[PDB]
Parts: sequence; C-alpha cells; structure tokens
Amino acid sequence: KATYKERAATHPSPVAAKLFNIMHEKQTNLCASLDVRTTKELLELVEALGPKICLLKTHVDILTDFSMEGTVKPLKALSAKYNFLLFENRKFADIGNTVKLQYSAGVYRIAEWADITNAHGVVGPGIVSGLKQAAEEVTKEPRGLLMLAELSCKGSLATGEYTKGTVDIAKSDKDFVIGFIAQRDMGGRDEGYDWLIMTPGVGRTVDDVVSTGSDIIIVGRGLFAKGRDAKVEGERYRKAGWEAYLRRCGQQ
Amino acid sequence: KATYKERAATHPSPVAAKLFNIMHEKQTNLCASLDVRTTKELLELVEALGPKICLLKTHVDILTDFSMEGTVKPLKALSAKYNFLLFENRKFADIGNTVKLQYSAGVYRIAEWADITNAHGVVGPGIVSGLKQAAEEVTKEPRGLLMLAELSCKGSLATGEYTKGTVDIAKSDKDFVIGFIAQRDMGGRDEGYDWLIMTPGVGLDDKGDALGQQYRTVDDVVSTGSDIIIVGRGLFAKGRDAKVEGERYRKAGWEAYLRR
Repeated sequence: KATYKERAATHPSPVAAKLFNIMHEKQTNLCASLDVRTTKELLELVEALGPKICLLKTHVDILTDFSMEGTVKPLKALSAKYNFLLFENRKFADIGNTVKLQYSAGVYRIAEWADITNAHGVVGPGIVSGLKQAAEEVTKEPRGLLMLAELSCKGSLATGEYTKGTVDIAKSDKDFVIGFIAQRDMGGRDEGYDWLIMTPGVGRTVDDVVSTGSDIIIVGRGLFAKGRDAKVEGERYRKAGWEAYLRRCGQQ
Repeated sequence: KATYKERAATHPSPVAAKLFNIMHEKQTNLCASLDVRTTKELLELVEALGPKICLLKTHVDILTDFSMEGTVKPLKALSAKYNFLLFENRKFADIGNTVKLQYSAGVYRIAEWADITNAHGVVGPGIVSGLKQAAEEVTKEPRGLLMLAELSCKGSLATGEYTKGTVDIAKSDKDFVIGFIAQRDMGGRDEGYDWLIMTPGVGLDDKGDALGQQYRTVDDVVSTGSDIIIVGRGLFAKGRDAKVEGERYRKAGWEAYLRR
C-alpha cells in the first residue's frame, strides 16, 4: 500500500484525505473507541487521548446524558483542538427515508457532527445512496461511510460471501464509501479503489493486524478500563501502531 | 401447515399464540404497514384499518411528531379496542447494552409498547439474547422477535446461506423468536418449530396499475407459505379509501389461506 501521506494526496473522498493527513502529521493510526455512560467521562477521556488519536469512535446510544449543547459542542471543540475526526457507532441497517432520518434527525442528529459512520451492507446499495443523500442535505462538510464487512461478535454471519457482497456494494461509490470495518485487507487496489481498513478487537495484537493490512487500529477498554491511565495507554498504542506501520512494505 | 387456530393452541410463544388467535377470530392475516409523516394521519388510518388487521407495522423514525402521550397512548388504545398487535419497523442490528438501550430507551422506548420487533441476524445470536433480556426488564407484557431472513430491497445480501444462518439463530430461542420477515416458507416443522412467515411487498395485480403490478400478489405469497401479508401504500396512498382497501386485502388474504 501507499503511505498515508500519499493516499491523502490521491484519495477521491475529502474525509478520507483529511483522515490520512491527520494520521501522517500526528504519526498515529490509533482510533479510540469510548463506550462510556456519561458525557463527563467521555469528555475527560477525549481530552487525554486527543493528542494520540486520528479518530474517536463515539457510542451515543448508551450515553445517559447526551445533548447537542453538552456533548456535541465540546466534542467538536476537542476534535478541532487536538485534530482528530469523529466516528459514531450506530450501525445503520435500513434504506429510504427511515435510514436518512435515523442518520440526519432525531435527538442525535448524527450527520450534523459525525465525520464518519458505518452501515451493514445486508440491505443493499440503497443504504449507501440513502445515507449519501442525507449527508448532502444536512451539511456541506466532508462525510464518509464505512461498510461493516467483517464482524467480530459471536455467531456473526459476515461470511466470505457476505463480505464479498459488501465489497461489491462499496464499489458503487468510491466518493462516499471510504472503507470497511474488517479484520483483513479487502484488496481493491488493482481496480482503482483505496479503502481504509479499520480493525477493532486490537490489544489480536497491533503487530498482527497492521501486518495483515489494517490501516487503523480500533482500541476500546484497553485504553481506559481497569484503572488504566488513558494518556499513557494512548501513547503506548500509538507507538505500537505507528511502528508496525513503518515496518510494513510500502508501494514503491 | 396446520390452521392458525391449531397453531395458536400449541405455540410456545405467548405473543405468537395471541397473534394466531387474533387471526382466527377476526378472519384476517393482514398486516397494515403505515409509514406516514404525522401521528394524526397515522391514528386516522389505524382507526379505519383496525377491524381488518391482525397486525400494525409502525415506522416511528419517520414520524415528525412522535410522543408517548400523543402517539403511543392512542395507538395502544386502538390495538386494545380493535384487537391487533403492534410491530415496530426499527431493524435492530447491534448487540449488548447498545442494542438493549436502542430497544428500551431513547425517546421511542419501543420495548414499552411494540408487541413485536425485528432484527438482522448478521450480528449473531447476541441480538436475540440481548433484546430478550431487555424485554423481560422493561415490561411484564409478552414480547416477540422476528428475524429479517429474506430482504426484498435491491441488491440485498440475504442469500441462501445468509438466510440459513438467520434461521439457525432463530432456533436458539423458540420462546422469543416467533418467526421471520421473508419471501418463502423457512421450514422448521420437522424440528418442532412453528414460525410465523410475514411477507412485505404484496399487491393485488389491479387493472392498469403498473406500480402495483411490480409486487407479488396475495395469492402468490400465501400459496407459497406466507402466514401474514404485509401491505403498505396500497392500502392508503393516492386517494384510496383505507377501510375499503383493508377489506379487499383481508378478503383476498383469507381466501388464499383457506384455499391453502
């Protein structure tokens, strides 16, 4: 693969290019997944991890005190201050106005602040076209979508055929679909696609996933639970991910 | 398959038993899918369709004025008055506390009023066990779950293997998973399962109606194994009389069932 700096210069999606540049400049491919109960805990952790991450994965559906003024506003300020993007957990899985409104409206109004979101490909390309239209109608700011190509939960049905079907859906819009949540490389380079591979469940080891083609490591509890110091863990994982990245062979 | 009445008498799920009995007693296997923008129109249509349906599929996410007091309260009164269950559209697709709270809380608090909900199987059995525990914690009222085994949207990935996987997941809990949203019989009888097959995208092949002719007919799906026909805009859009359409679809649905 090309370096993050190089991919930032050629990628067709503005959000992807912005992400690749952040990764290059901050020497980090670390995404912090913070699934906490209160806005207070969330803001505290984001403050500590901000300098070490390229992306923050939020989980607004489990927050007990979510609000545009108390949560999104300070979150947007942090994103700006420390330079990292926002990725909301909500796994969209519908089409038409229903999915458009689940992404754009309601109390959460996700499309108004989340740079990146993800969707299940099972419902077909309609989820891609629907979310794309909703994003355009809500903001002029860059928005991108990841397809949930490979799940990690017990008994998941994201088989080889399902993943293949998901990759095919992704090919329908290289401008909006920037990549996948997956455990391995999804190819695509020979066809003119440059997909971001974000991999959760990392603690598999960093060296392992990065060596297999992961562009971003998604780490959750391993960064802040069990009395851990998030600042320290943020640096430990960033270093491990960056060094793993420097080691893998680039496209020459 | 045995008759709806017979299936109600031996079903392990109290929600499915209640639904099969409603179907027999009202002579209907019709589910009205109402995806309107306002509660006012919703309540008006439910009032007109009430006597003709066994199930109402709501779409709370598209409502522009949803409220527990103004929407759910009268909706429950209507289901009690006309005797039909509530099925909310929301296609759950996550696990753990995330899926539990998406189902139990928020502004919608779906588990508090929706007798039946549906979930995507792609995430695995965790979605079943999670929604099940949430239901038990939220209300004493029986709750049921449908797995989205066969989707009808363009380019869906509900292949033969995906569908089989979903059916295997449903087998993990015959008490809570009452059936599927599908386009054909999912079997299971020889294994001791009696799944409700609910099928959307149904029409009546009306003269000169190209749009409606794009859908499979009531006769086609019921003959194939569908237990409940899910009908949408065909019941109320383009100036149609909901009460008239409800009777037309109920009638065709039941006659096909008896023929079966």
